[PDB]
Amino acid sequence: ADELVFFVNGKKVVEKNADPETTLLVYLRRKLGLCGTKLGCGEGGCGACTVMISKYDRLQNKIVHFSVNACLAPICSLHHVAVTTVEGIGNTQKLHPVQERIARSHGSQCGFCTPGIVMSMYTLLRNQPEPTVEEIENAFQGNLCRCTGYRPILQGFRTFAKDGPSLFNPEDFKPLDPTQEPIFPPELLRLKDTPQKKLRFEGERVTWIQASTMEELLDLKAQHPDAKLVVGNTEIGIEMKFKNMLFPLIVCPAWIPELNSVVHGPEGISFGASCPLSLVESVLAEEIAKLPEQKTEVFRGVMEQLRWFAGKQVKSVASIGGNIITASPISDLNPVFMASGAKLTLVSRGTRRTVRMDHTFFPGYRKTLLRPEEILLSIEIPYSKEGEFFSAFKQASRREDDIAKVTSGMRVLFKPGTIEVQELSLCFGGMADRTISALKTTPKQLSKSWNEELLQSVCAGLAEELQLAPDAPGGMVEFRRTLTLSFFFKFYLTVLQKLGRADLEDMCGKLDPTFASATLLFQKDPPANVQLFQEVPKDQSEEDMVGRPLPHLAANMQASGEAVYCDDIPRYENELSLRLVTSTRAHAKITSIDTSEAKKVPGFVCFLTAEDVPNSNATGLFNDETVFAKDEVTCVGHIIGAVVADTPEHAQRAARGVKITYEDLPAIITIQDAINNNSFYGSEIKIEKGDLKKGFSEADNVVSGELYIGGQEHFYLETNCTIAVPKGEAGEMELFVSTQNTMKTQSFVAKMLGVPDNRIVVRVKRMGGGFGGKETRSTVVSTALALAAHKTGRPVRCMLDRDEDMLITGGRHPFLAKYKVGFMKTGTVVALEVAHFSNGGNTEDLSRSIMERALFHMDNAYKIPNIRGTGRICKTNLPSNTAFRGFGGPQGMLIAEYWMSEVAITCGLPAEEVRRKNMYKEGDLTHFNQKLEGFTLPRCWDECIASSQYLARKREVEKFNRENCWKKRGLCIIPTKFGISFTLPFLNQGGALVHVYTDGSVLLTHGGTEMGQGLHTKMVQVASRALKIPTSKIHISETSTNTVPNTSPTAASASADLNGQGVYEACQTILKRLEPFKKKKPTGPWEAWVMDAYTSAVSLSATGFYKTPNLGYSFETNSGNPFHYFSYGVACSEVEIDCLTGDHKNLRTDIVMDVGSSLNPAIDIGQVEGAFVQGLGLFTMEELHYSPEGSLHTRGPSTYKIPAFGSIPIEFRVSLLRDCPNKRAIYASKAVGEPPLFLASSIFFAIKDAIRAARAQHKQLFQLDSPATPEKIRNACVDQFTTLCVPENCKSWSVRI
Amino acid sequence: HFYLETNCTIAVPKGEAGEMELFVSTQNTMKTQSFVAKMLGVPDNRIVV
Amino acid sequence: EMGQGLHTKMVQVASRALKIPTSKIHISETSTNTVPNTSPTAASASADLNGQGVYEACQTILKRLEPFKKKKPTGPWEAWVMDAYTSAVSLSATGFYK
Amino acid sequence: CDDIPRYENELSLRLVTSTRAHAKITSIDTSEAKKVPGFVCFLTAEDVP
Ligand SMILES: Cc1cc2nc3c(=O)[nH]c(=O)nc-3n(C[C@H](O)[C@H](O)[C@H](O)COP(=O)(O)OP(=O)(O)OC[C@H]3O[C@@H](n4cnc5c(N)ncnc54)[C@H](O)[C@@H]3O)c2cc1C
Ligand SMILES: NC(=O)C1=CN([C@@H]2O[C@H](COP(=O)(O)OP(=O)(O)OC[C@H]3O[C@@H](n4cnc5c(N)ncnc54)[C@H](O)[C@@H]3O)[C@@H](O)[C@H]2O)C=CC1
Ligand SMILES: O=c1[nH]c(=O)c2[nH]c(=O)[nH]c2[nH]1
Ligand code: FES
Ligand code: FES
Repeated sequence: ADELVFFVNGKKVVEKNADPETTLLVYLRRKLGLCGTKLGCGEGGCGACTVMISKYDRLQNKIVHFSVNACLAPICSLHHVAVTTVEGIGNTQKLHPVQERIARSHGSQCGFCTPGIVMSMYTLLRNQPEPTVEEIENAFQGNLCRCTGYRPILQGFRTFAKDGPSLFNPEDFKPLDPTQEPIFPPELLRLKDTPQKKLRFEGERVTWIQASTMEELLDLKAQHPDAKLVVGNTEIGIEMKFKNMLFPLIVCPAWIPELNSVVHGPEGISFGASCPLSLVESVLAEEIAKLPEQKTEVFRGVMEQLRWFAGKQVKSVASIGGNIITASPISDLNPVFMASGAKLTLVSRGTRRTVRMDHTFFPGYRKTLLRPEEILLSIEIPYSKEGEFFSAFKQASRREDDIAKVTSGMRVLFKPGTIEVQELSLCFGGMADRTISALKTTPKQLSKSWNEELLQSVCAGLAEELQLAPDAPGGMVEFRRTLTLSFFFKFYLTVLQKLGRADLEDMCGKLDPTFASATLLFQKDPPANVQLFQEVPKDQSEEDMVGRPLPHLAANMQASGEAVYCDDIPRYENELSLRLVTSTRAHAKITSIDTSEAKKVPGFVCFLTAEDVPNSNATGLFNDETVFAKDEVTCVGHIIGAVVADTPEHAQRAARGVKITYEDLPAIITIQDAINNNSFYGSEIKIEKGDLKKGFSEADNVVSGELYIGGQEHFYLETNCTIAVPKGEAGEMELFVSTQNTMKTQSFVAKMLGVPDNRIVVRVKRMGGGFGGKETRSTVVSTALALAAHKTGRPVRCMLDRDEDMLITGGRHPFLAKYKVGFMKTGTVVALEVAHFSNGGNTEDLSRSIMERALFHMDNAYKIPNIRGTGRICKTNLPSNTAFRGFGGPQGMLIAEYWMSEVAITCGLPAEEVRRKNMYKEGDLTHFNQKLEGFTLPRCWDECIASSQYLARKREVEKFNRENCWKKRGLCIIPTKFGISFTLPFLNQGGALVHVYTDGSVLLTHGGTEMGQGLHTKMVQVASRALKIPTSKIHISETSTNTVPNTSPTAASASADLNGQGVYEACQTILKRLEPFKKKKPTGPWEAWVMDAYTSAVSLSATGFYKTPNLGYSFETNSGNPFHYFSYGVACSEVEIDCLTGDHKNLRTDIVMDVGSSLNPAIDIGQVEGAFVQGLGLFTMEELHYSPEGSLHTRGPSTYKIPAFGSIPIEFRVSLLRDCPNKRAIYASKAVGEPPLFLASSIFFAIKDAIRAARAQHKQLFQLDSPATPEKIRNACVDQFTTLCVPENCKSWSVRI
Repeated sequence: HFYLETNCTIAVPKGEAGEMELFVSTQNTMKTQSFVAKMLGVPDNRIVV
Repeated sequence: EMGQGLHTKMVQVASRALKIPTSKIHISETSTNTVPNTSPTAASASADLNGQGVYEACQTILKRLEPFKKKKPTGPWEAWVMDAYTSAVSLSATGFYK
Repeated sequence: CDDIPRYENELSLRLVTSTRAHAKITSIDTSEAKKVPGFVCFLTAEDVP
């Protein structure tokens, strides 16, 4: 047959024309309208698309439940399963416990990741109603969250665990009743008796055969060896979606019993090639628990790799055979199968052979020695023998769900009773274009004794045998080489210990006890968290919620998937899809465009270019950007045009058929390129104070250096999205947009169209994150789509794929700084000169303002009497960089702390004392001559240093480092000062509009947009206090240019300050109008006053407005206040580094933050944690790599590694400063969004302390650029291994920009 | 009356907090709003006409 | 608007009140979330009532612009408006009449 | 109003009215209505929230 039949949320689906290219995600959202399931990445990384599958498993004879990525599941793989989405477990009328707990525990901010995390937890509970803490954490290896900093999610869900004034009350959570879960569809149980018949599905381009038997599979593969096997689709889906490969015939063998069986033999365990890795895991775990240790060495090796192998969603469907045959050079399994000589059975029609994985199995890149007509039946994973030891190793950029830089299986067999080597196998991924054996090094060690000579022989052989070209794919050549030796070292030591336990301690020797920690398998203590904040006054009304931890108003709907983001809006029946076509050259003339292939794609409508722009092609904040490229392209990612088609699928296909011919022009890529070409945005910016010459002459010491700071991709979980709806009259258009800047969106659309602003309406209900990346760069999508709507007269929609968004929309500015600091032997700083350079990319955008804010924070917390900072913004052929939470502040302040770190080391004084004695005091002027009033930073410092027990912990750190040779701890406490207000004075304004309807209910709006920061929640708290009515009577629906005009972007942490005042004033106007009615009826309720005013013909509508007073700095006179007030905070962080791998644990972080009298401590603590964790990514994990020709390599979660659940400080404590009202902002609060981010530098400087200790163990003022990744950490821990592994020019994989 | 355009409503539910947007051929947005809100049992502030 | 040219009349009124051409003023629609608690369009009264409403909202805008008008009594409307915006003066107002 | 494009998921409503000046409703039978292709539901007083 050819009907596809499955269930969704208990409802039967019969699809008569299933296309094999249709994913479950697309089917849920577009065909069934169920938009709770989200698109976050399309490549298995983020988990936003997580759903549960149930089926009757014929082989285990029971109903099973597992999670999958809907983004990678072909619907054609889902015949006779039952899908459950977020909508299927609960809704706001009756929330599932999982939904209730994540909402009420403040575990949903932007809400875009909530459904997927809900579904991971839900599936766990369906499998294990009493999970451990460890199991809960493991449920989310495949889920990403950019907003929360993960703590609240884990803390909320800990309430489910067997072994599990406050922010939430677990006692109020309703209990779990598993009898109340959805029935397994009865029809599927009845169908379980029918034999499986082969199925055929035919799409636009692809034919899918679901084979029921081995005979049908082999027959098919003999007659069409081109038939592409698909099991889990976790490779093939990526190949199709991102590498534009098309396999017009697919066969899915997943149903076939012989590919799914598990057989225990005398030599080991045989897994059918279609067995999911989840089943390999459960089977090997059981065998490891019950068999003798001596037999399970290889099994534990496999398990060690599978620990850091994707998450539950991927492992549920990813087959063991799929990994083997894909034959990526960085397969984590193939090195272990090669090292252990695992036995593979291959079959075709009439043939059957058995082979041992060795070097010949992989004859070339992504090749195996299978014949075209052959399939893998099974792999036998062997028992270990007496005297046989195994280790597996993986080092990536992040532990969880990452691509290995190096990965390895290592096996030794000893001649019985001896420590003499009978066999030795060292196999590696990530060191060549295939999985390799060290076949030249290991023969030489046969018959040697396991000793220091063997260790040194093997390392010198590995350094010689495993060479890498300077240009090797993946770069990090020094690190990779170093890892092969370091992994061998760990294996060497581990084998010593294993010989020890075999009673051969006398022959091989004891392990030095300071070496023991080198061999430990990665392990974390359980998490411990503290949140401290201040109770409101006893006397405060229970209806006054200002200062209370009210949950985000949309949390319940975000948990239920009912909250609507832009792409969740139903399409109009006549709606069209747009796809951008972007430059593949950093700098070139466009010589011609051929759309001839695009025109052949079904549903193609048109290709828009600069010629189609009705009015002006000049856009961007400083009017230096094209809407569409005209004559030349100036970055890889520069938008040339836009395809319009019926569907996103046809628009993608048509975009690929737009062929562009270029002639290259000289490209300026790097900051150095830009300096050498005098390529900058405007003139040098400068702040200077005192006498630099005096100060340097007086200094006991002077230290000079440089620091490089890598950029950052926002990774808002919802990408850029616009719907433009033309109204057919008078140029009128309405746009629905994920943007922080409705005003600029409106302006830019209207100028492009040549219509007045009054014709264009921009609406924002909410964003799934913004973080600065939607302050301006959203408009490059909005303008394109508006033009399409204008041209066609039809609604048009575009949501960017993650790869497109990451390429086009730019990021945080990389900075290069050159510093010189003069200081006394006491640690007192007397002179500082810093030259800052940023890489701005190919339009100005906000670059100059970002550099201003960097210069405004080059002091961080420190009084420096003689100081000069300069900044220059580099104009380059890269995507334009823009706002990112911190807006230059973090870069400026890292530089400050970096030279400060060197001051302390040069003086030989404790860093905390050196920072404290340089700290400003109350009443001091900054370098830009602004007075520091209400300076809470010393209180934050004293509180943090005491509550974190910093001094006592320093003693423990020193002790650890004296007792461990190959792991080291570091500990650092860092302060911050962050100036609050836009650097551009007039942007410090906001407005609101309030209506009171005659039922007494209140509809409020203001200029701010909700992006997960709880702005609407705060404005409702504010309005409720101001009007003295419950929050329940006040509602905010959305943000719109036609309710509040001329709004500033939701930016600069200031939006609660600005909109809070506007809201307060609007409310005051309403109260003044109600006064006479309140006087006449002082008891009678709100509703009576309102009705009385109405029937007395009194207006119940008012605007409100605020501007921040007394702002305006001059660079010429170094006078006037840029800022209204400053935020203050301190963080102390502890780390443990692995000196052999570069990995590290974030052991503990303690934060004390001044948020004034918090409007909402639940939201504010969430902003502290979320900002802190983004900073943790900036400084330690997140790295963008570009080709030498300026092409971004890093375009998705596979390569771009944001913090994972497992990344956060194990012990994570946050205190909001008590008794610190800030009376110049709304209800004495302070802004919170950006200031905490820089406090993650505490982790950077803790790492730097740990490296210093490692360097003393095995050059003072060593370099540590940001981010301090495993590469940078490992390379800086110089030792006997790095020595053996250490060319211009010489082009390499990537260039530092 | 024989208005050439007869009575006509489109109601668009937003799936959040009872919110609903109505496009109506009416002289009386206020009573439209009131009457819809009372029938559904939601506040006036959820209903836009 | 039901064919009686109410929006036409309100644009004419606003243009006089503000002293700018009708071309610079637009009305898109009527909505309960821009003006609440409205009487029906009835009793022949709607241009009388809304015209006063419109006139008052326009007077509020004028009062807010007058310092910028005094400092450039010739400079065009567009310069007064942009000056007010960059001086962080509100360019939104309600109006009402009974 | 009716010139506005329909959403891809938009439904259509038709009122059912009395054919009597003054009467008790003794029963309502929707069996024939349920057979019409595309039928979703029949709303009555009991459906009012
Ligand atoms: C988010 C994510 C994380 C990942 N993490 C890791 C990781 O840490 N380490 C790692 O090594 N990999 C990783 N992978 C890669 C991937 O998950 C695995 O390689 C997976 O095992 C592929 O199996 P599949 O059933 O999904 O393969 P499919 O994509 O269906 O097929 C893959 C290839 O194998 C072929 N094939 C499948 N079965 C057979 C058979 N029986 N005979 C012959 N050919 C066959 C297909 O024709 C195809 O070429 C990751 C992938 C994703 C999406
Ligand atoms: N998406 C995810 O999150 C994860 C995916 N995987 C695997 O990662 C793969 C990534 O695929 P691709 O990006 O196409 O990369 P790939 O399969 O080409 O492997 C890239 C790596 O191979 C090595 N390599 C390739 N050529 C080399 C040479 N000439 N010299 C030295 N080393 C060389 C380098 O280690 C390089 O970084 C996926 O197909 C999947 O199998 C594994 C872990 C996580
Ligand atoms: O001074 C600022 N101006 C901005 O426009 C902005 N944007 C942002 O994210 N932070 C800041 N800071
Ligand atoms: S959208 Fe499927 S994992 Fe990200
Ligand atoms: S709340 Fe998790 S990505 Fe936003």
